[PDB]
Amino acid sequence: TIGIDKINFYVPKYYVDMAKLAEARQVDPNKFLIGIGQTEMAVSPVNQDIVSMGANAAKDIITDEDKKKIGMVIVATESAVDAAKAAAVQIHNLLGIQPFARCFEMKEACYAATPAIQLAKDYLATRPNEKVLVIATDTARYGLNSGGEPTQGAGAVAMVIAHNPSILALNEDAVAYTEDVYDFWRPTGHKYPLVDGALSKDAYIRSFQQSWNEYAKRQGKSLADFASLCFHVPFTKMGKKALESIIDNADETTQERLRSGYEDAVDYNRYVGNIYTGSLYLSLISLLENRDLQAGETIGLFSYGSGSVVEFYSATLVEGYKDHLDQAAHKALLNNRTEVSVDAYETFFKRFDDVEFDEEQDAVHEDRHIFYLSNIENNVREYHRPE
Amino acid sequence: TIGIDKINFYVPKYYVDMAKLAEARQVDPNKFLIGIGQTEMAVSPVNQDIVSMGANAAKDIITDEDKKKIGMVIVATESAVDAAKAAAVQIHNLLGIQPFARCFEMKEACYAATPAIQLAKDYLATRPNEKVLVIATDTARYGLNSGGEPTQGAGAVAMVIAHNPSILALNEDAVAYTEDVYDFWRPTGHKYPLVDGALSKDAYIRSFQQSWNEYAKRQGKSLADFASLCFHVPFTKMGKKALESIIDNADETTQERLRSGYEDAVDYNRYVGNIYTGSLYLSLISLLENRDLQAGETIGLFSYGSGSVVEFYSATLVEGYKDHLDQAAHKALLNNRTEVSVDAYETFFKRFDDVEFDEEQDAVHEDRHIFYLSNIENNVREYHRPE
Repeated sequence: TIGIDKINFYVPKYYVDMAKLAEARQVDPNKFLIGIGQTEMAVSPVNQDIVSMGANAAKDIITDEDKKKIGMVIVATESAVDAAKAAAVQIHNLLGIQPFARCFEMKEACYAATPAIQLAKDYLATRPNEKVLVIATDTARYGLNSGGEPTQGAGAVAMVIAHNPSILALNEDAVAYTEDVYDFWRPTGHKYPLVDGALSKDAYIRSFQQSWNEYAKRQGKSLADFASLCFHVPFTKMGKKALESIIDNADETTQERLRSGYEDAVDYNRYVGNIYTGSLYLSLISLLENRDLQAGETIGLFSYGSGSVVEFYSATLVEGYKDHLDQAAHKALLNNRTEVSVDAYETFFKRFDDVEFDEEQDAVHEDRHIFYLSNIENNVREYHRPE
Repeated sequence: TIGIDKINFYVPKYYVDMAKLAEARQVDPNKFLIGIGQTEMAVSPVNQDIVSMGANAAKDIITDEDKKKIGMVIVATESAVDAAKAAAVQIHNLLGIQPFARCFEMKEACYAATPAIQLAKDYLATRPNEKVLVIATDTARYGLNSGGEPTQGAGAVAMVIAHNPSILALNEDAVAYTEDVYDFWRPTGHKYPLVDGALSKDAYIRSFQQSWNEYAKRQGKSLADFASLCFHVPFTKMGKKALESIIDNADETTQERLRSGYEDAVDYNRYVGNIYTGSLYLSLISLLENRDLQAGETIGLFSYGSGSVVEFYSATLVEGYKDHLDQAAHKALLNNRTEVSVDAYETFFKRFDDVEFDEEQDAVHEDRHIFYLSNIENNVREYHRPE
């Protein structure tokens, strides 16, 4: 078997409360809390960029020995800080990985961590002693007072792909589906995404439906066969509408199980927001930690990228997997964050746009044990490393 | 075997003469013609973007039957037009490829077409009836009166990766080498690359040397074993300096052969300029068409990406390969271009920056049989398709 051997996430140390954001935007708090289904939104300090976030998600899941065996570092992002230099190169340096490795980004909106792990697996077939590090890292930023605002988030998810994986074996059943649609895109020079509200829902659900339909056909499998699904969601309510559409012709037992699974899967996302390439994989952690799925049960996963590309594939739980998760650390990561007022959130937002350093607002003296963006000099980003 | 089954390139229909550019920049023409070693620079009309260029390079090498079998379309570029939507999605649509395919970009400066074909090959190992389309597409644009100006170029190279390849079998010997260096990069919001002239030469040659050294060690092979090399070059003189550094301890027979090979390899590049991810692969076409290498001989290839990542690998020529090249069409492609004055070049340059349409300057009535960018409306690029 080849698959996910280790998995971790990082989110920044601040969040804004969604009920307070609603109050400031002069709408009912329930519009955000229930209508959109988001409770806390991640808030990015300037000292957390996609590079430091990725490094932080990965640093806890690789040993010194792993660093000798990692043959590729692949970063999935649609929030790149460079048009040429892959963030994977910077992270590879920060992490002290052995030098004979490919480092590059994959890009296709929120889909790109999927080809990264799937091709990482194909790469490993003939290389028994190697591993691959895949990092999804992104900042979903729509703009103050924009339609997309309440869905914003930031974070990174790191996965180690290896032989004899300790968590999930990836099965030989991935199928992708591409349709050229303009639901969401971000041309050069655009700070924030362009969004066609008339297409958002339909494009996302249609990709799920078409990917699933073809999967089911190729595999002779049905929704009933999966212990749970785990799929990309831009916000929990939209994911709920996708789920209900997909399962709408299924039996009651299946429907109830998959609904239960979904609530476990989207729990962490509820307190973070959309992290684009990492959203699916954050949900996967949430699912694996909140639900008590058994060894040998199979999860059905759906990955989406705006524009659009979808992929359905499955992964089977490996005996002992619970021993390789860190529910306690993940709960602490989320719980140890600091709530920031709406006015502070807006200031942080404007500063991020401009990469305006402020060691006091970002409270960098608290960050001695993590990677962070410490400065830019001569157009080169500089990083503080854990002491 | 798995490898390059078909390969083609596209460059825009205009060029500026390098001797005239030198005259306008008030330097000796020989400074460009010999010092840099470039003769004609590709000139981009607004109606050729990375999408239409990629589509044009690919359209001639895929049949209707191929369109049913292509399971991934991968675009390598550091000249993306979108921060989220992969150009691969647009090209997949233009080309009418079957919908159950992954479409995404890979990004790591001028290196990215290499992981694309190499991972395309790993992807194919268990999928006997599939093919992969890889497209390198880029515009190397440094700015009017900039240091990098004389090295500019634009074009795309398409490759079909398949089982039983008709041209080159990729061997099981790729090794990459990553070092975090600031030779060349392009942060968000920067129109043109940042270049550290003190590092350009050294970073490029060191990556070649370190990648080659490790390859030689892993494989127990030497420069003497290769019929020719084929490597990324930013301009022919810099590639010549890299070659001489790499071969400087080799025997006379090897040295003479590899020097001869290099002149064949860089011939097309001399009349185009740097096309970033496609430069190596344009040289490969030039090499395969200009030199009379025999079936069973092996080429040693080196791919470079600024920032930096290098990769050395080999590929072996397949019997009958000459039957799958189109020297005549490629010579016509280059020869049928129109020379444009330095003043016209500058106007084209400024228009490209602004995507300023002009059907008269771009002479679009001549372009009935190619893809081209015809307009942008509501932030969506629109394309004319061959009639």
